[PDB]
Amino acid sequence: ATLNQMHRLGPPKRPPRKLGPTEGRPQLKGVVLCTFTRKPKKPNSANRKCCRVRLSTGREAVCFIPGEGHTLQEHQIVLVEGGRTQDLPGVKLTVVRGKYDCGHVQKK
Amino acid sequence: PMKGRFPIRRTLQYLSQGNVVFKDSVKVMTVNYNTHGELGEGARKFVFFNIPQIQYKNPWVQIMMFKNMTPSPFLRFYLDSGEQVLVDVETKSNKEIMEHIRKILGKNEETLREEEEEKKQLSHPANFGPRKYCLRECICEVEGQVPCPSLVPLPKEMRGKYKAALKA
Amino acid sequence: KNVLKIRRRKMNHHKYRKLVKKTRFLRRKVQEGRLRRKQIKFEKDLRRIWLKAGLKEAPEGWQTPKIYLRG
Amino acid sequence: LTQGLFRGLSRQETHQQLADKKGLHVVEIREECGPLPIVVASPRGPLRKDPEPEDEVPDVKLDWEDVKTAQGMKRSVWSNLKRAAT
RNA sequence: AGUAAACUGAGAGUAGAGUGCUUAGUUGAACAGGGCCCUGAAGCGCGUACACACCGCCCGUCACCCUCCUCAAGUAUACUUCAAAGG
RNA sequence: AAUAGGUUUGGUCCUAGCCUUUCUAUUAGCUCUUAGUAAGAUUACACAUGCAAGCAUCCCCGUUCCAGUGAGUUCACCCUCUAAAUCACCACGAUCAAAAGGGACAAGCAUCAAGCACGCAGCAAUGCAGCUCAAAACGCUUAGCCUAGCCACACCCCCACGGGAAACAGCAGUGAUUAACCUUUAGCAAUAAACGAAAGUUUAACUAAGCUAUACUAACCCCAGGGUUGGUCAAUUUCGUGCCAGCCACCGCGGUCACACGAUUAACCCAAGUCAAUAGAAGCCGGCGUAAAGAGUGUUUUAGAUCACCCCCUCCCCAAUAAAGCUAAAACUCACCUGAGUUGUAAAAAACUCCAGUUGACACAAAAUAGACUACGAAAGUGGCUUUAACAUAUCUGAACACACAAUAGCUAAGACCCAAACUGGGAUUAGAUACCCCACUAUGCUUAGCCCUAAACCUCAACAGUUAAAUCAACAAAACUGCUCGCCAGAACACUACGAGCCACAGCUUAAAACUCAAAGGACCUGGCGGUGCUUCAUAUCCCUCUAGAGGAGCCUGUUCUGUAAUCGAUAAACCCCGAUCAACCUCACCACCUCUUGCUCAGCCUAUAUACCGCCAUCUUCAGCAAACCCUGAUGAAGGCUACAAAGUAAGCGCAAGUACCCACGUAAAGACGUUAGGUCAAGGUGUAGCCC
Ligand code: FES
Ligand SMILES: [K+]
Ligand SMILES: [K+]
Ligand SMILES: [K+]
Ligand SMILES: [K+]
Ligand SMILES: [K+]
Ligand SMILES: [K+]
Ligand SMILES: [K+]
Ligand SMILES: [K+]
Ligand SMILES: [K+]
Ligand SMILES: [K+]
Ligand SMILES: [K+]
Ligand SMILES: [K+]
Ligand SMILES: [K+]
Ligand SMILES: [K+]
Ligand SMILES: [K+]
Ligand SMILES: [K+]
Ligand SMILES: [Mg+2]
Ligand SMILES: [Mg+2]
Ligand SMILES: [Mg+2]
Ligand SMILES: [Mg+2]
Ligand SMILES: [Mg+2]
Ligand SMILES: [Mg+2]
Ligand SMILES: [Mg+2]
Ligand SMILES: [Mg+2]
Ligand SMILES: [Mg+2]
Ligand SMILES: [Mg+2]
Ligand SMILES: [Mg+2]
Ligand SMILES: [Mg+2]
Ligand SMILES: [Mg+2]
Ligand SMILES: [Mg+2]
Ligand SMILES: [Mg+2]
Ligand SMILES: [Mg+2]
Ligand SMILES: [Mg+2]
Ligand SMILES: [Mg+2]
Ligand SMILES: [Mg+2]
Ligand SMILES: [Mg+2]
Ligand SMILES: [Mg+2]
Ligand SMILES: [Mg+2]
Ligand SMILES: [Mg+2]
Ligand SMILES: [Mg+2]
Ligand SMILES: [Mg+2]
Ligand SMILES: [Mg+2]
Ligand SMILES: [Mg+2]
Ligand SMILES: [Mg+2]
Ligand SMILES: [Mg+2]
Ligand SMILES: [Mg+2]
Ligand SMILES: [Mg+2]
Ligand SMILES: [Mg+2]
Ligand SMILES: [Mg+2]
Ligand SMILES: [Mg+2]
Ligand SMILES: [Mg+2]
Ligand SMILES: [Mg+2]
Ligand SMILES: [Mg+2]
Ligand SMILES: [Mg+2]
Ligand SMILES: [Mg+2]
Ligand SMILES: [Mg+2]
Ligand SMILES: [Mg+2]
Ligand SMILES: [Mg+2]
Ligand SMILES: [Mg+2]
Ligand SMILES: [Mg+2]
Ligand SMILES: [Mg+2]
Ligand SMILES: [Mg+2]
Ligand SMILES: [Mg+2]
Repeated sequence: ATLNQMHRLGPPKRPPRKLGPTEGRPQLKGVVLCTFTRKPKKPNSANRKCCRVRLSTGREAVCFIPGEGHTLQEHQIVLVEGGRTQDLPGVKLTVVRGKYDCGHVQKK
Repeated sequence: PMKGRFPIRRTLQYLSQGNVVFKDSVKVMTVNYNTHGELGEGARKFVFFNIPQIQYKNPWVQIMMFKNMTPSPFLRFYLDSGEQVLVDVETKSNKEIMEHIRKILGKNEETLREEEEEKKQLSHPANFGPRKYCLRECICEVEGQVPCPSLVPLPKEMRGKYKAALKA
Repeated sequence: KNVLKIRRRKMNHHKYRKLVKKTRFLRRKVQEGRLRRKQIKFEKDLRRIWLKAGLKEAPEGWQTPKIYLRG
Repeated sequence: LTQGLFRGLSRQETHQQLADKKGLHVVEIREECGPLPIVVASPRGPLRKDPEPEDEVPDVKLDWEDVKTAQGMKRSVWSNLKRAAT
């Protein structure tokens, strides 16, 4: 562009940064509604343990439960953080192991 | 690279190299020049090279240009008293034009030196405060004085935690 | 150059024209409803003008025309 | 990158080549040595008598990154970082 | 081309066992020119979205699922505005 | 974004997004010794209790400050003028600083484009009709700010007479709420403020303490944790698991040797912390033939540019445009004569048979040859003839929207109609054929009058001015650049879409997003494969025809598949099928049933699995002639490529072919036949890796 055009348009404007599933917050509190397993997209194969929670913001979302084995049940409290599960399309939240009702993974 | 011919003009270093600082009386400076003609060449280079430097040193003086309104180029200054100063610039180079207006309406090197000195009186070296305004923030920075407790813990005798303990 | 970008646009346009043809009676009822609300929103704007200026009724002899009808 | 680097480094003009091409002294000015003029190259042939023309304003093309850095307008968290001796 | 065709013998392996296999010999032909749809090849080209390489890649309808969005009848709720005025 | 790095492909180059490495803050997990210092609700939600403003011979003064908060939000800055206040009292003053006047002053959205009284003159009466706005008015949304500090607010109704109602956004503290969590301490000794003439008095300001790894500094005989260890990126042993369980920021890992999962061992990094999540820091002088981008055409405005004076060489004519008139060839129709068929083609059917051929008369349709020309017009467009009118501008640039145009298709109305022809009907093809092929006919193509406003409207290359030298240049395409201006672009897809707005448009056009999603998409090349791919030349028992004897039909022999049986295995398109077998009544034998043995013919054994771990021996192209180390050169030193004999960048050991040898020759037949192809065949010739069985 010419100098006249650059002067007329002004400095560039960054697109307003989009908030993720945590709405720009480190963690969110949630209530477990149901548990289930999801199949990852190809070429991965597994039954990844997930759950649907009602976030403290009123929104419902699916969350991945990391680690080997969990004991989450309906009406239990969990803390969810960011970070997508790479091979689970649409799953963008992760339960924090060792907080509220979700305990740490049992050794071996 | 930077756009346009002579991109040096669009640098802060070049703009600060102007030596024309108008007296407080100058309020308006009109420039009448012609786009073509060998005798108006110095006036065109003056508009091309020097007008930015003049405006930079005199931000509150109105500068307005006019093209091909008369047969010859000229400058005209309007002073606060109502006086008008006509300067014929036909045949002169842009450097001779800058030296001319500096002589008749520019502040001399003496008047400018004094103004710079009166500014230095605003930042007294002995004052303490934020780095934006002062050299040192606290007297504890002066060698020989009691240093800041954040770096050198004070003796227990100079601390209220133990003055009140002994007294109480 | 191949025409793969054209082909994507080709199918998009084909499916859109077919969708419009399949629902042209519903869309005609929706369009009619929008033009009515559009006429009402225009009448409110003019009424806001003479009410905020102190008048109690429209200027003498004024009738807001229907500027969105096919006629 | 490699081929371009060797092209640029092989096509550079030394100070002696500059002195011979223009028939003038190449004088170096160092801020650590003050105003002392240091002659780094002199023409082997005859020495010109007419000074090099002093254009009031050079029509050289500038790099915006160099100008933006000299004006303190260059802001980058990755520039001027501390690194191991290279 | 001593080829095909026909005829005859021997051998390997078994205790014995093939209309199979290996091998020697006898009699002993016909046609051999033209062509490139098909199978395939060579040279020189062209095209290519295939590279797991055409048994490729690939497009849309419908069904079945989770995510988001839009339209929308009727109705309800909330919010905004008024005096920045007149007698 | 940097000194950069990883990731698009079979491969290369280009472009490009995403991510990595750095530095902070908050929160979470696990962990945590001391001292000093700094800092310290998520919430303008609701608040129990205590305290936070007095002073003083009464009047007054103060409680309008300080302290708090960030809801709202261009009242903060400069100038002019001028109050209150200080200088005991006047200060024609200074200082400080309101109100008023002038100027300046956040972000995003133009899909907020018009606002609707927003001006001026006059002493007045009243007159004029103006004022703001794409250089962004008006409007919506977001946000305390330009931090020695400033602004704003003080439960709400902008305000606070009044009303709702009964107030911690003062300190400490509590409830609710949030990922977010300090004591219901002391003292007016210092400083500051209020009051007093003053000694002084008061103060949750403040000062000195309490609590907390949030940070900084320092230290400690004993006392270290957290996270990582496939690559980016510093660092893994042994087991378990077996596309399961699980893992990653990106690319990816896991299907029986997992440095990527879990445990364990060791190592690496930082360290009283560690680093999971989140947020921030870090970004316009680059581009627009083919990657996103020159938006169909021209003109001008406000303006911008220096390409305007100087200083100059393509005026007129050829297929611009509008109007009116005209017609040569070919059709249609009609008429006479003649024929009995005409049409359709790879081949048929349907169709017509007032049909066909010759001859004559005969267009509101379309314009051979010229044209191997390259002209005209702004573009769209324009190539039969004649005439009239006629092709802007003595600087350039200048619009999705203003102004005027804009192929084809299409709409409205009235006409013409040879031919063509969506649709439709009939015929045929096909598994089907709503197509491709044949026939018929309509809208439509034409004229007139109005609309509609689109195109691969692309020569995908903006206008004007200039250059051919330098670095000529990623690739391809149509060589590379400079000055100047306008337009436009910023990962892919969503999307020529939704919504808004405008429009003679009502299934339309123009303008044109977002959410959800992915880590690529894309451009140009290289090699290979493939092509119902072109040309040229071929196959010599050979692809087709030609020659001879056969197979395919019958019976029998024999293999295989199926079926059957308690009852092997292997081969199994060419390249399996009288094949491993130059050979099964027992044996062979590896199978089935029953019975028996346990250091066993063997310093055991296994015809158990895996030929997709292999050696060994082979099939196959091969009824081939190629393979290739080591070099050299070309392509800007990219993937890659390397020949022309009147020769132009290739030289090549070795291997194969060849040559030799066997058989009756030098002929023929054998034998030979590389590198590679089919993870081709064989673990059941034998051997053997891995795994498995051992009364
Ligand atoms: S800064 Fe001076 S005593 Fe702390
Ligand atoms: K996998
Ligand atoms: K499908
Ligand atoms: K990259
Ligand atoms: K008092
Ligand atoms: K305050
Ligand atoms: K605020
Ligand atoms: K208020
Ligand atoms: K005190
Ligand atoms: K922590
Ligand atoms: K013609
Ligand atoms: K277009
Ligand atoms: K084109
Ligand atoms: K090819
Ligand atoms: K083998
Ligand atoms: K074997
Ligand atoms: K084996
Ligand atoms: Mg990944
Ligand atoms: Mg092509
Ligand atoms: Mg699509
Ligand atoms: Mg790959
Ligand atoms: Mg807030
Ligand atoms: Mg006063
Ligand atoms: Mg004021
Ligand atoms: Mg605009
Ligand atoms: Mg919209
Ligand atoms: Mg505004
Ligand atoms: Mg706010
Ligand atoms: Mg309150
Ligand atoms: Mg209030
Ligand atoms: Mg409090
Ligand atoms: Mg905190
Ligand atoms: Mg107290
Ligand atoms: Mg404290
Ligand atoms: Mg293992
Ligand atoms: Mg591990
Ligand atoms: Mg493009
Ligand atoms: Mg022709
Ligand atoms: Mg123009
Ligand atoms: Mg525009
Ligand atoms: Mg357009
Ligand atoms: Mg048109
Ligand atoms: Mg028409
Ligand atoms: Mg017809
Ligand atoms: Mg018709
Ligand atoms: Mg006509
Ligand atoms: Mg065209
Ligand atoms: Mg233009
Ligand atoms: Mg995009
Ligand atoms: Mg379109
Ligand atoms: Mg549309
Ligand atoms: Mg719409
Ligand atoms: Mg038979
Ligand atoms: Mg068998
Ligand atoms: Mg088998
Ligand atoms: Mg097998
Ligand atoms: Mg037996
Ligand atoms: Mg037997
Ligand atoms: Mg056995
Ligand atoms: Mg094999
Ligand atoms: Mg021989
Ligand atoms: Mg042989
Ligand atoms: Mg040989
Ligand atoms: Mg195999």
